[PDB]
Amino acid sequence: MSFSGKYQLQSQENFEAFMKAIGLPEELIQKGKDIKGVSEIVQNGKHFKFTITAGSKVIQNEFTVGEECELETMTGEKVKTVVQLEGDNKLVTTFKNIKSVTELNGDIITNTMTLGDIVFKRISKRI
Repeated sequence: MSFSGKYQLQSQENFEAFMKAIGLPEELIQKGKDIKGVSEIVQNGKHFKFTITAGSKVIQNEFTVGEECELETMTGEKVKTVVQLEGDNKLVTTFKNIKSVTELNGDIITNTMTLGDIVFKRISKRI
């Protein structure tokens, strides 16, 4: 299943709480909370390049599924982990007490990051 494309953020939930619990500066949280930008996925076989607009920052990350990767987090911190496919439409990984699920259903990509009882959910639509 092709994940490739550009996706417009439509709605999200718990941006503020989630950014607070990972330690993002309050200034950046205020500036970033209502920015609904475009994120992009470039897939090539098992390799993925993610360019993610989140608040006032754009972060680039890549990985090959199944292989270990180094990911840059929102605070800038770097973490070792691995990303796996769960089925044909779901990308799942974990780091820094966070479980992340990225599911693509047609033109809608749902991203759910759970940290404690905070569920940071982002819904985006293919453009």
